[PDB]
Amino acid sequence: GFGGFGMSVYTPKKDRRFRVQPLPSLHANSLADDTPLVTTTRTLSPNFRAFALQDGGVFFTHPSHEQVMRVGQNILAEETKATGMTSMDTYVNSRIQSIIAENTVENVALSHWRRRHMWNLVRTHGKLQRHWGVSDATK
Amino acid sequence: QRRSVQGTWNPWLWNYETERRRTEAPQWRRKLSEKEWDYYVGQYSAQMKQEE
Amino acid sequence: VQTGSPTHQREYERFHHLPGDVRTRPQFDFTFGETRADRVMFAWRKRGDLQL
Amino acid sequence: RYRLFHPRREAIPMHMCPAKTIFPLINSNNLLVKTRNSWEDFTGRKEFDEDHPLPVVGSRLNGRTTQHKWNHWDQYLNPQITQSIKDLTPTPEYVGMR
Amino acid sequence: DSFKEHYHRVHLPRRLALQRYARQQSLRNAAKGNVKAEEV
Amino acid sequence: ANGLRCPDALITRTLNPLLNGPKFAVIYCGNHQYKVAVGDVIAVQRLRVEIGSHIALKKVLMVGGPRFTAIGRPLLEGVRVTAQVEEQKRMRNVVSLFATPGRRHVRWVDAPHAATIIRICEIFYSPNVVGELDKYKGELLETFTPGQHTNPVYPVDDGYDVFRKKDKEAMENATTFLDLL
Amino acid sequence: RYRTAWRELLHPLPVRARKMEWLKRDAVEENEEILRRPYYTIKSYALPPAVGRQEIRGGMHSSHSLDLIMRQPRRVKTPEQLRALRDRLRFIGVTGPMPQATSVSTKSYTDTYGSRLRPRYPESWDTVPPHQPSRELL
Amino acid sequence: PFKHSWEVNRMLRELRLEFKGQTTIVPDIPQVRKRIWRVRHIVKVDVLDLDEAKALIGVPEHISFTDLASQLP
Amino acid sequence: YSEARSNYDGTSLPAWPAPGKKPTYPAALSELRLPQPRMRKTRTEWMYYHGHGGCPGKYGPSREIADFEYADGTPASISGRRFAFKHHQDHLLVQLIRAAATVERYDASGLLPRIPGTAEQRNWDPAIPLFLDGTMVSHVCSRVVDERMGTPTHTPNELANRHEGETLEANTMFATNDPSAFVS
Amino acid sequence: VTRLYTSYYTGVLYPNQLVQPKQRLPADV
Amino acid sequence: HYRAKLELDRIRSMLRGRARLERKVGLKRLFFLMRTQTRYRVEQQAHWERAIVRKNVDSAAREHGTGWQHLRNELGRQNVMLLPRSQQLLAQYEPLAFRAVVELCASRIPPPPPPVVASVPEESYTLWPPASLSHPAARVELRCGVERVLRRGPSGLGNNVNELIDAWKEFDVSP
Amino acid sequence: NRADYRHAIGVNHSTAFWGTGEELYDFMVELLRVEDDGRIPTMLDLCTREQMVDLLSGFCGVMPCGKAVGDVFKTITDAFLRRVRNDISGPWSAHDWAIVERMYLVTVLCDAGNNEILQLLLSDTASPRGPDFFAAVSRTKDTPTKKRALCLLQEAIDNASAKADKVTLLGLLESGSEFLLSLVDKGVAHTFATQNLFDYRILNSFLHCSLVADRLRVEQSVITSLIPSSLRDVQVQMLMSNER
Amino acid sequence: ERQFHLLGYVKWPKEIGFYNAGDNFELTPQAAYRIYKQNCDETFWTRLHNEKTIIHL
Amino acid sequence: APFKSVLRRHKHHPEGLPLYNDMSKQWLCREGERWWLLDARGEQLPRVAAVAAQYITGQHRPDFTPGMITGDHVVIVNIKDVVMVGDQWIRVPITWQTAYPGGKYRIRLTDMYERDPCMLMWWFLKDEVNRHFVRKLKTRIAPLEKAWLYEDSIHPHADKNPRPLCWTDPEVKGWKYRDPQFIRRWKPNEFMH
RNA sequence: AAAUAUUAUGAACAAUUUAAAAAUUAAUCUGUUUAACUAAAAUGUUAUAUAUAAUAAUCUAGUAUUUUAAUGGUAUAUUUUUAGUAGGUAAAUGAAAAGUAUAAAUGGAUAUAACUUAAUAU
Ligand SMILES: [Mg+2]
Ligand SMILES: [Mg+2]
Ligand SMILES: [Mg+2]
Ligand SMILES: [Mg+2]
Ligand SMILES: [Mg+2]
Repeated sequence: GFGGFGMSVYTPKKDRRFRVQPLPSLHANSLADDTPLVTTTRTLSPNFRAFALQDGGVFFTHPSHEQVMRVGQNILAEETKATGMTSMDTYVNSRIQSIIAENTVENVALSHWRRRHMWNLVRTHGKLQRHWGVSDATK
Repeated sequence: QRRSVQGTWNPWLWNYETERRRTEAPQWRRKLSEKEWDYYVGQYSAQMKQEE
Repeated sequence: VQTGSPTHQREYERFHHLPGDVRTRPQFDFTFGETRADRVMFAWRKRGDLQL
Repeated sequence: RYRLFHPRREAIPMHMCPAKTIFPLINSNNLLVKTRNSWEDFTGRKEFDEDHPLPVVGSRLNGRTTQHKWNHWDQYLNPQITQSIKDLTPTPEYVGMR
Repeated sequence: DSFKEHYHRVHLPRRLALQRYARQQSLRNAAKGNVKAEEV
Repeated sequence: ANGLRCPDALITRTLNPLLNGPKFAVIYCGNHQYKVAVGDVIAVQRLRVEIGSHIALKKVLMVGGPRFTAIGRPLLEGVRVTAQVEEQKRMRNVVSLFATPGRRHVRWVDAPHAATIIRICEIFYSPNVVGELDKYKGELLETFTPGQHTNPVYPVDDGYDVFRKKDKEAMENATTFLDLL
Repeated sequence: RYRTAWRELLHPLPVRARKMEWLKRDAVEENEEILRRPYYTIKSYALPPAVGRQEIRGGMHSSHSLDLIMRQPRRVKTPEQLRALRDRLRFIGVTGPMPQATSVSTKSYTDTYGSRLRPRYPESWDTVPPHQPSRELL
Repeated sequence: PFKHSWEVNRMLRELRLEFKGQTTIVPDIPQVRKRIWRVRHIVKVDVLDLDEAKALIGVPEHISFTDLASQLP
Repeated sequence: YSEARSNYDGTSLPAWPAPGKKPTYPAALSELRLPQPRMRKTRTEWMYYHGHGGCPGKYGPSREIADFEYADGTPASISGRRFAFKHHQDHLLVQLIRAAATVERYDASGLLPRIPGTAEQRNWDPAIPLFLDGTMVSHVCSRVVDERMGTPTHTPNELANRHEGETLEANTMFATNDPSAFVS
Repeated sequence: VTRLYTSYYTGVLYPNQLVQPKQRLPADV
Repeated sequence: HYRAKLELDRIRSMLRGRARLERKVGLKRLFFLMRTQTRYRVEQQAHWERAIVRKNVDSAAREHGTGWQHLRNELGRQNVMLLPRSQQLLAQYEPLAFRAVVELCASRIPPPPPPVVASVPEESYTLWPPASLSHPAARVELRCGVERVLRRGPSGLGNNVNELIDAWKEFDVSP
Repeated sequence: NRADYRHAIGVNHSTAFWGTGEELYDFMVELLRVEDDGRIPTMLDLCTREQMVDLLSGFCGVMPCGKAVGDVFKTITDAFLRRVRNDISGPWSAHDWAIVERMYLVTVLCDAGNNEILQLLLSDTASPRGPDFFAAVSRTKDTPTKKRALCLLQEAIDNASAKADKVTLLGLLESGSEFLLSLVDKGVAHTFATQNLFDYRILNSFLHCSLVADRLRVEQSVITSLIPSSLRDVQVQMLMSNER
Repeated sequence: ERQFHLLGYVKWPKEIGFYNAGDNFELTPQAAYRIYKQNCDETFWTRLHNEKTIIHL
Repeated sequence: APFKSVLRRHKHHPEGLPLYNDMSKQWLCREGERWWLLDARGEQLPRVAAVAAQYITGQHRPDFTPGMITGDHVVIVNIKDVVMVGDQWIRVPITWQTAYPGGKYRIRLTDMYERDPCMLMWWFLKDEVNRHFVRKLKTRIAPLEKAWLYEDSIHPHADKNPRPLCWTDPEVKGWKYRDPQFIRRWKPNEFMH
């Protein structure tokens, strides 16, 4: 500690910044000069292919965003095909499909359409029952 | 303006990707070959002889 | 120096910046149970005729 | 770490400033010296091509400038511009009131 | 609200939901056409 | 304008159609790094260029797209990123108020950060590839085969680790596809 | 080991600070080792300059090309070649007259355009010429 | 440098080192050696022989440094 | 277009090995003379290695390469800071050339001694072998600095009282010839 | 305090650095 | 004594209550606010901002199996020169590019060699004149300059170097 | 939070934590989960296809999140699918088609679109699609699906206009309004709306909007001539107009 | 795992032996027969070793 | 100018305190949420609290913004099987004081576990959250509700399909490893051929 | 370095000393404020609770068991060794061509004492 006996103490403001997570250490792998520190090997690593450029750069060829999303959707289907899809599973599947096929931005809440069309789910038995295109011309 | 040519990060982009190996790993529930049988039984017998 | 709650940082760890017995955990602890009349929380091992 | 153990030759890399920057003809048997002696002798920005002039975007020292009042040299060189009593200013050694 | 007050405010609905989930297993039997009380 | 060049016709014909479409470029300019696209507008520090002038950006750190990514170390060569200087003006003023509580002296420093606003008109890339590069072995492959994965991967499950946290089987045993086919 | 167990409790710095202090000590020792070298070194014309060097191995360093140049054999083999190369060395901005041994019709740039006049240099980010040729005269 | 006595600061000024993180090039004369020895706990020194410097910069071997010094203004 | 130069001439080493051959890797450990402790190079050390002195935006291509150019290839103009940086590079080169010329003239005049180091360094460091057989206020300041920094410690007066002019001689009865005693 | 100019020193802004135009011949002559 | 009264009187609308009504209270409030905001911008804002960026990049790398520590050290080794802001922009808007960078860092690809010291050609040691031709080193440098001209960008000058070098002959008038 | 909050001092002691419909809903979902345990759904065998659609809608509405439970949703959807597969060969009518369409709408609402029902409704011709079909299709992002649904909507509008069934015509007009808003190509959406005369019919359907409906039908050409081509830089456009 | 490797036990393949439901180290009959065939004539082998080999078979 | 009203929602008010999982604000988002399943069997309580808080506060997402409260839900099970190294179950206290003199409670982790084992996890999660979000109240409270603590493996979150959360403990150091000695294998051409 | 202006901000013992209090019951003293913008940036407070130790038995003192972290080895990473833009320079003596009036319908010369004065409002 940097306190000491003669030196006076002060109350330092606690550091509340966001800290990076610690990483596992590998002594020999870190001391070797051919092995990097980062060790990432995942499913799409063989899809991420490397090439050498004449100017010293590395040219990476990868599957597209839609292809990665489709691989994830196939994995989700393979997972849920055994015991069936729950509500969260079906929601995530529909969300992945919409992200794949949207080609645009969405600025409205996902529940607004359902809150507006809840009259299709809830039924009214009285004289005032809303149906599609209800108007005084119909009645 | 905030735009993305490849596509913005979403929680289900790398969600179903998991850690892999760079080389084939020997399985614990693995049918031993004859050389593996010989080697492993020799190691077991060597430690047995030391203990005895 | 106080930097945390009694759960994470113990009371005797405040003087860790000082050399000597304050960097060791005491032998006696009176924090649990009936509070001391003079509010003695910890007591280190007797060093001869002196006890901290 | 802040205690870095690297050859201090790297602290001033000469990879982009060889001897040819000072002596452009050093690879031949000539020793014509061409240096920038200091930062003071900088004549200013100059257009490389007529088709691409430099912008007129003023600086503070260039824009925050009042209008010119005729001084002693101007009034002595041309007495026609001495038209008001405010031109008859005292000696330039006089700064002003305390 | 204090620590325990906040904890109980958050968890008492969750405790009641857990009790409902427990009684769901008892209601499983009544839907089978065979009602049997809890056997302790 | 976006023609890929490589002495191997197979890899040339395999990687040429993957450079089509829109691209993004991570570019170094004014001691700042920007991620520009084919239509966006950026505010860089003041450049001595008149309004309505077409300028090319030299320092290019990265050129990528929906199908590729060229990681320049440190910079890339052969990239044509042309933009047009739309504006040159002072940004929102930042006021610094220096007033020592002891003495009687206050300083009001205005800082309108001068900046050039430029819209990126076009981004073109024509690289020169040397050959297929091995990631795990680290060598330059003399042969190129798009049908086979250069570096395959294997599941992390050997049965020896008892307390290994098991994920779902569908994510633990999942093979990828072949994108270069 | 009561004295050692008591001394273990006495420490003005944490472990990381102690490691940094020891790195500083190693840097000071490196400075002393570098200062213990002789002022000059007797070499030969033929042998490469990196022959009598007194010296984390197997990997490439930042001075790789410099070490290659130091290891390759010297390009001036004899003092005869040295002087035969140095006598043709010519100085332009030198103070004093210069001979006309080879050609007579060939005039100097200063002889043609005076001393106050310079060629219009292309001024760009890549080509930075010596502005104000009058500031260079002491 | 200013964290130390004025004498170490004078030695560093003679070495032309004014602030932390500054780099200078000096000869290997005994005066410079004595200065570096006195400030050997605040500086890091690298050595380059004459041939090594001739290789580091783009100058041929038949061209010494005295003529270059006489040429530079 | 785009420019990428790590050198003044644009030349460099072959970035890629021959096909099918093992590549060359830089030294991952920090260039510390002692074999231990072994420490991986930090990011700043890697920047120093690759040529950007310390931080980015200094002494590297990110600063030397032009920031932009016109679409018709026309280069930019010379900034005042660009001229100042050119003068700074010239100043470094002039420092190098003048130091080398000073060394050369000292060697020609014979002012370079045959004994390494100064007298203070020889009296302090035992690893060195034994070699036997105008104004004046600034001058006084240099003299007092020398008087204060020459001898950091004195021989105790119980052995040799320096007030009487008594000095001790080098007792090398238990010395060693090999430098390993001080190296190891 | 004197300045050693060891580190990189940015130039100063002085009116002598004004971009002087070029004398053009009239269009008639 | 200057207190920026005339400048700070315009911004009493952004305050509320007694500071907005009365002039002295509002001037004191705005003076304190500007001074404290200047202090924060000078010596505290950058720490928080760069910590946010570092945390975002660390989370992006942890989603791929590495961390900020190894990622930063290996970016330094590979000599990519991507500021943390650009790394965050790639992590948020170009995940494929960020993953390609992570794959480059994790692979055993040899980083680029260090910069090369400028070397002097062997033609510099040629006795010239050997007793109206150019110096051999000067001709080599002219050829290198022509090649460097032709390498950067496609142009109508042509890819040939000999016919471009022999241009003074094209401009020459045959006697 | 009179029902979700409760403190020990004695606030909301009588209004918080009522088991109003907890046990009833649990019994109602157990009556459907017991079908998987008995392998024969008695409830879903007694239910009619329309009754099954009503039951799934009731569950998706009872759930406060708007989505039914996953197992109940899957069970009802599977039973409905097998019943439709069995009964689509025999007698089938436009009412059954409308039941299928509203079932697909309920699935899209409860956030699991049945691709099988979608392809069935998209492929089976000789039957005009009702408003529920277009309402459900307005949620997806599939360009080919929406391009097919546009032709289906045109055919349905033509069929309704030929049959002179104002009720189904106005329902189709509302659903097609939602569909054209969901479409991404404003050009073709506006062209479809203009050539199918959505504004006139929708206004005539309203209570007092007839003297304005016919006026808009008369003055539609001048309004389209006055509408600008680009809704961007409106200030610059009108400044140029002032200059002209 | 630390306590395992500290006590000094080895993770053998399943074909040799494994810790059964009671965490007892059960040895495969095939592994026992191979151990017998290797250590038939050793000094430490005994009648009890033959009996245990038959027990495992 | 903004204005935070003095008439606030109180714990003693009949309207009561809200649940941030149900509130609808600008800084709350439930669109990209995911459900993880954490198992506390044989894991240390502070480690589990840290790992859970990382996912609860949203720091595990590359689009994390401190002003935006967007975190994934974590169902922590097997709280009764959480571990605590050594005699810390007896030696680690939990202390809190009331608004009364002498109303200071100093209990043990043993007492907290005896009363409710989930209160320990809630306390450690509270500490891990207040480590970064202690200034405001919304940033303090909204994350904590995204933790579902169950001392057993039984939980009603089956419709959410919580994915098992796998985290690697950073302490994997062996502190040394010397390579064993093996018999060298020779080649026939190595013997001068 | 001169010619000029002012100067009262105030310590008692002990130890050592022709060299260093190195006696920690000793301090050897002038604080403290100081920052153009955007980026960059290398810094450190964790604990180890058993080896002259701990856990155990026999007998009139011997012994048994224990898992003894190495002290430069153990990395990387986390807040002050850098650039680009602004921008005269190395920080304390007022700005005004409009009464200084031929100028007379769109001149902002607008001057900027938080505390002793007077009135007013709260
Ligand atoms: Mg800043
Ligand atoms: Mg005097
Ligand atoms: Mg200024
Ligand atoms: Mg006053
Ligand atoms: Mg007043």
